Amino acid sequence: XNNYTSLIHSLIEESQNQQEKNEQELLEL
Amino acid sequence: XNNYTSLIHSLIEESQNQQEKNEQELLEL
Amino acid sequence: XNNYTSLIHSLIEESQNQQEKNEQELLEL
Amino acid sequence: IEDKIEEILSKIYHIENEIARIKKLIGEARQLLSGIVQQQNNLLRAIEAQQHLLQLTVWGIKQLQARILAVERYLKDQ
Amino acid sequence: IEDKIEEILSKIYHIENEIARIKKLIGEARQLLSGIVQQQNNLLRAIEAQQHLLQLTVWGIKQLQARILAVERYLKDQ
Amino acid sequence: IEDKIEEILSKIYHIENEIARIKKLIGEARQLLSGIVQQQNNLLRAIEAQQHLLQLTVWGIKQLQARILAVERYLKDQ
Repeated sequence: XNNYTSLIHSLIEESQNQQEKNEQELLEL
Repeated sequence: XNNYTSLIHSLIEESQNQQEKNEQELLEL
Repeated sequence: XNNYTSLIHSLIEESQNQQEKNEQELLEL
Repeated sequence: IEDKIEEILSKIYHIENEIARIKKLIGEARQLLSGIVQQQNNLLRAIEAQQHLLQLTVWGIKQLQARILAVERYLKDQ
Repeated sequence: IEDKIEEILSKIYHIENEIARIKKLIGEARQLLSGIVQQQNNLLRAIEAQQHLLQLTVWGIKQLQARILAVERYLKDQ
Repeated sequence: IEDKIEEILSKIYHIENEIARIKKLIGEARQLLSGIVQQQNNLLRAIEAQQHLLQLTVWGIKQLQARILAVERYLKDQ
């Protein structure tokens, strides 16, 4: 076969803030 | 269940030009 | 339908060393 | 003092020139860095779309398992 | 020599100032570059987790194929 | 004018030194940026391969659905 699916929502959530952050900083350049 | 599959061809197509572009610029460095 | 699955282990393996390397260099910054 | 403050001028000339290109390479390496951050999002978005379509196959496969086992039980009953 | 070595001073002032901000923009573009490398890993990890869940659907679908074909044969036998 | 154009020399020395390392850090942060762009492609390629294998499970699951429903109809007919 929570195993891989709950690990992904995690990665993607976590991979959403960073992408949200990286762009912020990129602007403040 | 065009829904997610036609959205992916889109993302990947779109995610192909950029990768194609980013490398160009990287060279012109 | 080794076809796509053996191509992925490849990409991911290959995509592991680079990520392992990129961070090294990033530190030596 | 004469050609002395001349050597100074030379270093400063070369210098301003060095500080010139660096102010350009950082230009180049800033649109790239920029584009690198927009693709990361595409890839991320692609990864989300994919998972959405993956959370569905797993679903379809779960009902199949049921569909098939009910057929199998039935045939064991007669 | 008087206001001569004055022009020098000016260029040097502006210069140190230019070398100032560049030493800051490279600061900014270094935590970003940094964060860009930590997300690449997340995405990579996500891609691995996904494949793990994908290597499983393919598995489940492979046994279904068997489950169904055995039911179909049986019914062709009577 | 004596130790006056001396202070100039000092600033210029330090300066050339500052412009030295920056010309090196930009070296380091350029192979990295480089490697960052080659991995983005791998990840992208991985994402394509995956989708290819995903477009197939969905296919296999679609025929299963058919395989199973035909078996189910049949058994309802007798």
